[PDB]
Amino acid sequence: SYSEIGGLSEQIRELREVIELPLTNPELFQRVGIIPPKGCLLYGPPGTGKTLLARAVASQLDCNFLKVVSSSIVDKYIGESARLIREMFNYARDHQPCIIFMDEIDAIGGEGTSADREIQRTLMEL
Amino acid sequence: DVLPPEADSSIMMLTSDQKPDVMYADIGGMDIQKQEVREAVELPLTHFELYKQIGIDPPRGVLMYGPPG
Amino acid sequence: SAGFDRHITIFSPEGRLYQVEYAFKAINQGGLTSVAVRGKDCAVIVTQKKVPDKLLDSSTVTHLFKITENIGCVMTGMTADSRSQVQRARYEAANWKYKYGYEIPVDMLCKRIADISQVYTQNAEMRPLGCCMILIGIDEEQGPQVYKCDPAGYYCGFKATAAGVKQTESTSFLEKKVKKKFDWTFEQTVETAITCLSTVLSIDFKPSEIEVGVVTVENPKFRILTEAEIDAHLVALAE
Amino acid sequence: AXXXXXXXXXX
Amino acid sequence: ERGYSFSLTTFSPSGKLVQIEYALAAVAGGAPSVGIKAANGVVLATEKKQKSILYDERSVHKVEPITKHIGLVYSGMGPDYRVLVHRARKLAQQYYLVYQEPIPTAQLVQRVASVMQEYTQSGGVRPFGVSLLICGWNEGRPYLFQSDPSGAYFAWKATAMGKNYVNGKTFLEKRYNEDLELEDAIHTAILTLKESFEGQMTEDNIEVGICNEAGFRRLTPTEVKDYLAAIA
Amino acid sequence: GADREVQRILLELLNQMDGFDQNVNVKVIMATNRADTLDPALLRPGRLDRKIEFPLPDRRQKRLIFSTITSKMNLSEEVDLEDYVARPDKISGADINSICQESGMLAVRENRYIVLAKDFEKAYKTVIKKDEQEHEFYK
Amino acid sequence: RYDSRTTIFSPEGRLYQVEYAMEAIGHAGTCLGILANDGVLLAAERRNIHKLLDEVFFSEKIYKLNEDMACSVAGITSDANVLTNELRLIAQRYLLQYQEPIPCEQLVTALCDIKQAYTQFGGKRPFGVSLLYIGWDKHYGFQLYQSDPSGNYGGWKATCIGNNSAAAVSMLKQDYKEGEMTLKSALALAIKVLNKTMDVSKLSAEKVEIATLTRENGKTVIRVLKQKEVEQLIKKHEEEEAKAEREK
Amino acid sequence: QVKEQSILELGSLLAKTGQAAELGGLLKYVRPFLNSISKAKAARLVRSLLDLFLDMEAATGQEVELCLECIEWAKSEKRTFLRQALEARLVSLYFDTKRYQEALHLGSQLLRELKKMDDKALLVEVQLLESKTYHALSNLPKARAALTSARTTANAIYCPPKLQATLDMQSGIIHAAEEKDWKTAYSYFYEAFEGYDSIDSPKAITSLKYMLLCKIMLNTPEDVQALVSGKLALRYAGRQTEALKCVAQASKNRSLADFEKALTDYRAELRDDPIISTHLAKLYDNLLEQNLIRVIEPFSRVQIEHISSLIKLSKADVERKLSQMILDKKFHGILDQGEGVLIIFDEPPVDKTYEAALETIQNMSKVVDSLYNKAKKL
Ligand SMILES: Nc1ncnc2c1ncn2[C@@H]1O[C@H](COP(=O)(O)OP(=O)(O)O)[C@@H](O)[C@H]1O
Repeated sequence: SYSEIGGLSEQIRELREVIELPLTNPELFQRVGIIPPKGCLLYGPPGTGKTLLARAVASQLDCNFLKVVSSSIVDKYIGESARLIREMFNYARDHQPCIIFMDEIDAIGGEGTSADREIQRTLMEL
Repeated sequence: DVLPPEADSSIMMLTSDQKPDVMYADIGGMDIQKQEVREAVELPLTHFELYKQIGIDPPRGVLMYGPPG
Repeated sequence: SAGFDRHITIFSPEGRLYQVEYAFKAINQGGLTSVAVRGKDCAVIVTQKKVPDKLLDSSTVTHLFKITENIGCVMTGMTADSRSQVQRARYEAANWKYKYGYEIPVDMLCKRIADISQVYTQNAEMRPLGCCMILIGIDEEQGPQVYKCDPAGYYCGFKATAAGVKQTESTSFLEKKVKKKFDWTFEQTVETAITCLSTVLSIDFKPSEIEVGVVTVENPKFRILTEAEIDAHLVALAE
Repeated sequence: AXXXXXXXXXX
Repeated sequence: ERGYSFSLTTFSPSGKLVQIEYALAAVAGGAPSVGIKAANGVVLATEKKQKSILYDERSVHKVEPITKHIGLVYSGMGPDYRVLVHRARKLAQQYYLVYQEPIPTAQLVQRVASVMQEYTQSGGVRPFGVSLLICGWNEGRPYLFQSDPSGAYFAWKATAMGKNYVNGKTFLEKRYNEDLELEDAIHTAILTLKESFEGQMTEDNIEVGICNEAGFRRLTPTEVKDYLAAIA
Repeated sequence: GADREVQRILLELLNQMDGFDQNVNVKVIMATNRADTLDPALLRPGRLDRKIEFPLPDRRQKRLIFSTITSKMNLSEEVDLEDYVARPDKISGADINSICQESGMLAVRENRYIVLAKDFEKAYKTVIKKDEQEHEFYK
Repeated sequence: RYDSRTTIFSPEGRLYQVEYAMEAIGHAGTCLGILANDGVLLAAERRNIHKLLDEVFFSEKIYKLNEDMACSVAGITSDANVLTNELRLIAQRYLLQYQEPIPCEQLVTALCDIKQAYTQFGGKRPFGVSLLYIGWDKHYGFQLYQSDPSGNYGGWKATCIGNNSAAAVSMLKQDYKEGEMTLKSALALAIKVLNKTMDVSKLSAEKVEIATLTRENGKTVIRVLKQKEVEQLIKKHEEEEAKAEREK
Repeated sequence: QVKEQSILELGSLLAKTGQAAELGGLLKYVRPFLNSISKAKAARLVRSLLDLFLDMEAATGQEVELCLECIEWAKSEKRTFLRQALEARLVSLYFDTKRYQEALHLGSQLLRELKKMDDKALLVEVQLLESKTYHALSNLPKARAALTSARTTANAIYCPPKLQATLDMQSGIIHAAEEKDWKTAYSYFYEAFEGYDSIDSPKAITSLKYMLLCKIMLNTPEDVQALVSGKLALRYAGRQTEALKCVAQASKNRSLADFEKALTDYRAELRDDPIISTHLAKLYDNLLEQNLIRVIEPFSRVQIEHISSLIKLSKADVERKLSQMILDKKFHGILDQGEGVLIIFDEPPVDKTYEAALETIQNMSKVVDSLYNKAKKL
């Protein structure tokens, strides 16, 4: 339950907005004519419980949740890193709707080496 | 028997149900750019008689470059 | 975005000195925040004094230092480096007065302090000082003045500034404040600094949880409001 | 660094 | 050139001292300044836009004097500007005490540039990442020089460093007639900045100095406001 | 063995576009955000013939852009889109879609079913203050 | 790879940095000095000739070292200033110490040692500047000296450095003239060589720069011909060019 | 110097007094004075003297004559900058006087010389006058290249705000005559408007009127209300802005009679601006079709008299418009005059089978021929 995460009333309230709304009452977004908002970037000190809030949101909506440890997706061999991201979104098309929770995203988003542009390619794929 | 080949979507050949749904009037402005693209990737398929009437083989590639967004 | 970084003297390809950049991110490692608000004739600096022990000699846990009889400074960032920056400043002013016949205007004291920090950014000898300084002083012909010198040596004249972990909201709060122009009375300024620090953190600000400095045009001397006064001020803020 | 890799085929 | 980018004392295989170039990137990504030499004098402009209202716009001035007849405008790392100016005023001064005449703007840049080149000959000192525009009126002919972090000093008639510099130059070559006068020149200089300054040209947002026959002087907020009002 | 396999891709790209096996009626559209890093062989009139450029919308394309994103949005009659299309800031196309998609999201939060002029200004200051971080010392 | 420091010897014995440096001269402007009795000339190219660029010096590539010594430059701008600064200071010291003009060659050796000395002690970047010297002395009269970034110098009768050095040097050979090198012939060839060496045709007068050194009544006037005379010079070559087409 | 200033003033007051003979005489009298003054000062002086002279409404026929005499006069003294100046104004005068072929020819001469010469500031001005003259001549595909010539040369010059307005207004007319894209037609008008607005020029109103027209023609007669009040439109708010306002409601309410009331209520506001007439007339001539079809949709035979009552148009007006609509294959029907009825009906297909047979017959007709040739071999 949202209640189980503690002291994030405002933050939990916000993340409800962007994530929950387009999935449950799309009419509101299509009534005003704006495409449903998609995506929430939760930044904070490690262990604060970013994942849980992102996990409760799945539990309330009863929508499938896919968790990707973003740092892991950046494997050494070339083009594997873009591919894991590609399979994630391609997996989503098959199973809808799924909160794609990417863990620390600093790795893939945020220069002159073969490997220094593989990070560049993976961002472009994302 | 010679069964019909199968190359419908091997590399994501846009199916009749994957049309992006963005009409030309929906794109805003880009008056000059749209015509240049509309002159190498759209027009030749339809009006190929016009291209061959002037003796120029229709341009085959377009490279849209510019600031992101 | 790590860049060549590992050396302060080697430019990143985009023209960004990453090592200098990391300096500021070291600035908030102190875990505290200081706010300076310039009023009609006063400047008030409020800091966070979070003494995490019953054994700490509370008298010496201060972030506020007195650079000179008319200029007071607060450090936000690494205590060790902030101490050196304080000590280097004091000489810089004393050399200023001894060299030109008058007290160094608060304007330059950040300039010379900034200039010292800037050469540590070129000549890869000294690791940069990881602390921002705020100089407050009643300057003749220019009223109370406030300045904030950063690790890279950038100083500016601030109607109000705050450096620390919650800088973005502290400045946004102040930015909201200064705009609805009002008669910034000494009581108003001291109140404004306390509210700014309070709102960002969401704390009650017990009497001893902060160290508010005050400098006024009427009595151009650096003073640190004694714990009795902050309570009086704090109760005034409530009502 | 970035390493391209070949591959065999266990029949 | 991939591994030779870092050290400023190691030629790349193509004979390219990359580090100087990357420093020039820091200039090409700085506050826009514009310079125009009108047959009556030299006009310089730069945008002094702060990040919030909390700043005191009059605190730090970019368009600055060196002597009574020379001034500077910079587009790059600020603090690296100040170290440049001081060695500029001292150098402008060290010329006066020795020769007793105001330093010709050609010499000052020849020695304000030679100051720059000093830091680009050894490892352990970063290049001065601030291109400089120097205006002066000496020997009855307006002067506008640009000294770079690379140590090369030009003789620009009218240019603009900083963000969106390519566009600024294109506006010049368009609205720059070698036969203007200082009065018209100020309007052109402001307009060149207007092509990039993202906002209203408030009198505490653009700082302009005029290098005329009498000497250089950082325009007071009002007079610019008189100028800015006219242009708008 | 890595920059070599990125180069084996560009060359395989070059060889099919204009190579010994000429194809009939296969047009190639390519989009890039840099336009100079591209290999000179892939910009030579024959493979990528028309190098269309998409420059940041001027004070005019911004108007047309605003009129198409909003012409579906419910705008309260007091929203003069010409008040925001004149501001000199060099907003890009996503930013105009942004300044509009989030503009309505501000209205949606307050449960109001009509985007008001107040939000657009609240929206208009969020999609353009992109410095934020900076560091003040690069200027 | 052994190109990290200017003092590291490659296994074959090549100071790579010096090869990298002197090879760097290629990116620079073209300067040439032709064979000439009773004179010798330098012709440079103003690579950057944009419009908004106010011309204040008129001699961006030709410097006067001593009262009878002129040297061009082809390389780094910053290093060019410091070498031209060190060159003059060396020449004037010789005049002060011996009350006699520095006899050309000892000027090049003085600078060449300074340039070479950088190629020996570590931590100093090899001067990436070659520079033509012309002048006169009481010892051998008009001389031409070609300095290199690697310090090695050498007397020359006609040479070009920088952009398209190969094209200029060969042609200066192809029509190379020995003995019969009067100044007028030198001028015609000098602009003649720049015509093809300089990619942009028409050798527009302002886009070229000729400085000549002559011994007049024992005064050694070092001249930097103004645009007007270049226009007629370009015209003089221009008129001669048309007459050659008659072959067809 | 002192002699230069006064003669500027005398013409202005004289222009106010309209002593064209005195002004024209002054212009010819100031001719020796023009020699006594600088080429730059005289140019703008003669310009202002000529502009002021041509400004006066005393159209006595010497305007073309004087400009020709001014054109020759510059020819003798060799004041090429001025002669390109009088010519530039002369092309402008011709266009306003309806004398087009002459306007194009002289301008075509001006473009011949200007192209190689300097003063690209005049190339855009003259290149525009050809662009707008080519529109009146009805040569639209040649105006599109003409204007893009001014906008392929405007990008390389200063383009003052006044000129930047003209290169727009003429660039919204040419997107309007093509009747293909309006949103682009409207965009240029709005940009054209703001340019004139700033300079406080009288033609900024023509900018606004066309903007409303672009909105009206785009099937959006509701947006007209907004702009007609707007923020920069209130200052201009008058009859002209009201003229388009009444038409807009006419299309929104779709009342051919109402539209006709507007076209008659306001004659010098819609019928005197040919861009507003040609385009608006096409509207009413189209609003009638879309309304005729809606009325006839139910009926299968309706007295031509009755359709007149619904559309609120005279039987003759609907008698014709029906005739052209049937003729042009708009709707499938027929007008019988002896019963005063329009016989609506459905067109049956072209029964492809018979078309494949007729084509096949010719096919086999050709084969039977080739059989002949085999028969000749015997
Ligand atoms: N603020 C919190 N509220 C509730 N549970 C929390 C909180 N912080 C951590 N937890 C606990 O830790 C886990 C969630 O931490 P996690 O979301 O992975 O942290 P982060 O993503 O910030 O690194 C759960 O077991 C949860 O019960």
